[PDB]
Amino acid sequence: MVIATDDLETTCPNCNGSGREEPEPCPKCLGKGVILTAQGSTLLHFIKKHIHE
Amino acid sequence: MVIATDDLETTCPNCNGSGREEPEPCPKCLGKGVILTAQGSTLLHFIKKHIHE
Amino acid sequence: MVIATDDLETTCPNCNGSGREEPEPCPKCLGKGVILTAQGSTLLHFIKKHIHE
Amino acid sequence: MVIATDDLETTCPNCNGSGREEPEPCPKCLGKGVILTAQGSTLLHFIKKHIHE
Amino acid sequence: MVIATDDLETTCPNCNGSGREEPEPCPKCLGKGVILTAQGSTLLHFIKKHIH
Amino acid sequence: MVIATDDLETTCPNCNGSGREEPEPCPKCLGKGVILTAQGSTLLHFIKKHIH
Amino acid sequence: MVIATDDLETTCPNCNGSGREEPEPCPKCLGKGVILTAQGSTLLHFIKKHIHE
Amino acid sequence: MVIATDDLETTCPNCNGSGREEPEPCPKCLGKGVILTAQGSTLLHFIKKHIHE
Amino acid sequence: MVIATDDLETTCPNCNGSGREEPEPCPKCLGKGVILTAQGSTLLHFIKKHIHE
Amino acid sequence: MVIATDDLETTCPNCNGSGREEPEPCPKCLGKGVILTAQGSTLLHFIKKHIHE
Amino acid sequence: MVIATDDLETTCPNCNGSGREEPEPCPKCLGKGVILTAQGSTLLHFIKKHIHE
Amino acid sequence: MVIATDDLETTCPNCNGSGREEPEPCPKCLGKGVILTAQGSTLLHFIKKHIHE
Ligand SMILES: [Mg+2]
Ligand SMILES: [Mg+2]
Ligand SMILES: [Mg+2]
Ligand SMILES: [Mg+2]
Ligand SMILES: [Zn+2]
Ligand SMILES: [Zn+2]
Ligand SMILES: [Zn+2]
Ligand SMILES: [Zn+2]
Ligand SMILES: [Zn+2]
Ligand SMILES: [Zn+2]
Ligand SMILES: [Zn+2]
Ligand SMILES: [Zn+2]
Ligand SMILES: [Zn+2]
Ligand SMILES: [Zn+2]
Ligand SMILES: [Zn+2]
Ligand SMILES: [Zn+2]
Repeated sequence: MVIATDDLETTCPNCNGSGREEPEPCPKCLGKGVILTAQGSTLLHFIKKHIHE
Repeated sequence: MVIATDDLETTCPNCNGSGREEPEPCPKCLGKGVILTAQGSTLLHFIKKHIHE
Repeated sequence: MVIATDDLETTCPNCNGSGREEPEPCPKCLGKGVILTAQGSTLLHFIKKHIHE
Repeated sequence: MVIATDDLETTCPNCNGSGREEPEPCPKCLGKGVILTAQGSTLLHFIKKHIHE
Repeated sequence: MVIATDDLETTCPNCNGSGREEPEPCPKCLGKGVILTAQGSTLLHFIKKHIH
Repeated sequence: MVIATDDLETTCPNCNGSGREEPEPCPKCLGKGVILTAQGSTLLHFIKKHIH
Repeated sequence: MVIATDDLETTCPNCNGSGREEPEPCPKCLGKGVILTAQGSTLLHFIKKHIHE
Repeated sequence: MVIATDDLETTCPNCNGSGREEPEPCPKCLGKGVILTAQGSTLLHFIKKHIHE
Repeated sequence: MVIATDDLETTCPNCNGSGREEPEPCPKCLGKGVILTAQGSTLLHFIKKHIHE
Repeated sequence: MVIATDDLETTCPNCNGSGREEPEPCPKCLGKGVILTAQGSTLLHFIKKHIHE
Repeated sequence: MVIATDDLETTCPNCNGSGREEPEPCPKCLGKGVILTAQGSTLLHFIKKHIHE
Repeated sequence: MVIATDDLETTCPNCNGSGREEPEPCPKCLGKGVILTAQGSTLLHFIKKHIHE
């Protein structure tokens, strides 16, 4: 596909994808275990802005 | 355009697009008359995950 | 219980519950690992229609 | 099924399902063409109460 | 004011404002005790339509 | 009614109300077939801002 | 009706309906005043899961 | 226009519209720089009450 | 408790907590009967900013 | 980048990006200062439809 | 930190943290596997109350 | 106050607060110009989990 999951987000380098920084959620990915790429950021920012929610 | 509607969703095979399994909504598409493609699924999963809402 | 979880949803036969079709989310269940039954669809459609979000 | 759509909602008596009272939407069903039954009201009230959203 | 509360909603005729039909919520107002006026309905429909 | 639906929104001139630009939704009204008036925009902006 | 309010929830034993624990809200029902039954939990879990919102 | 923006909200007295109270947001307007009029408060209450969300 | 309810909100000075200014909602607390403290404003602004809704 | 921001939206021709038609929000972009392209419209319509918001 | 996850929630005493009471979700934690502390209940109630959503 | 804005979020080191990486939004702060501290991440994760909407 033109836009795959790996084109949108990548494994968070702080927690290595666990989403944790025990005993708290990893602050770099907020527990998701992934961070956004530029393309993922661009799409997410557009959506949030026009739907707000 | 790079991503058209037909790249995101296609006619549901169970209701042939009516979104209905009278007198109830079609269980496969939840009343939408369409089902997602792999590309549509990938994009929707990404958005819901990061916006949560 | 008049309506149990298995009256509302059932394991997705394609990913067998993992919600995955590596490296993407499973297109059938949108990564949830389950598909709706007719009863689950009737209730969810009603709720969404009258609440919306 | 245990709970069918007709157990949850019925045709709005003020517009007969058109959802309209020209040139405005029908005030009794808010344009949906349907009103709730006692069962529908009971379930929806419970869901909105515990999710609000 | 131009549009006051009573211009938007009015006491539910079924429960008289209790929002109840013991031991269940009133089916006509969904437990709110009030129903929409034509003006209230017009405004609410517009908002939901464009905000969802 | 102080504010009617026609005071809030009007027919989208691009799709002439269809909401479509087959095989895609009309980019101007997002498939609604209507666009906002000044009054509708004033109210919607207010609500969105304070509720989100 | 097949599913009545009392089938979904019952009065809270920590606050007995009040929902308060002056000066704070009751933690057991989060100021709701009631606690879900198994059937209420099952339905609410299902709805939240599929609507997220 | 029967209802203009100034009929719904007015510049906040405390922050004079900046929406700030360094280094924090202004507590009277919640950082918005405006406060509601009676009419705005009336409409917003009605909307939140019927849409909640 | 490091942060109690009275640390986040206080009774409204205009309606004395009733949340009413018959026949309308109190324009200062939007019918809540309370107003935010600085701490409450800072927390609410942060949450709404990163979730939005 | 397969889809850039300029591929999704463009400066509003009425307010030239200010989002204002003083003293009111611009009616063409609802104060956002931008309007959707066909591609942005296609994507937003899809998202709202399958999430609703 | 001032307010740690442990200060906000604790392991559900009923399901011992799995969030399950097979084949259903645990009715005490609603499938979350944790319950709220007094501090957690206070913050959550404040946020729900003022975001209404 | 016990928890100040800077206890919750800090300037994004990628865009230094602009929230931009022209001609796109900054991928590290998603255009907000700030990133979360450990405490902010802990609070947000909590609210989202127990409200997620
Ligand atoms: Mg919902
Ligand atoms: Mg809303
Ligand atoms: Mg929220
Ligand atoms: Mg959304
Ligand atoms: Zn991480
Ligand atoms: Zn179908
Ligand atoms: Zn699957
Ligand atoms: Zn009707
Ligand atoms: Zn009633
Ligand atoms: Zn159009
Ligand atoms: Zn209680
Ligand atoms: Zn202010
Ligand atoms: Zn007040
Ligand atoms: Zn404009
Ligand atoms: Zn449990
Ligand atoms: Zn940045």
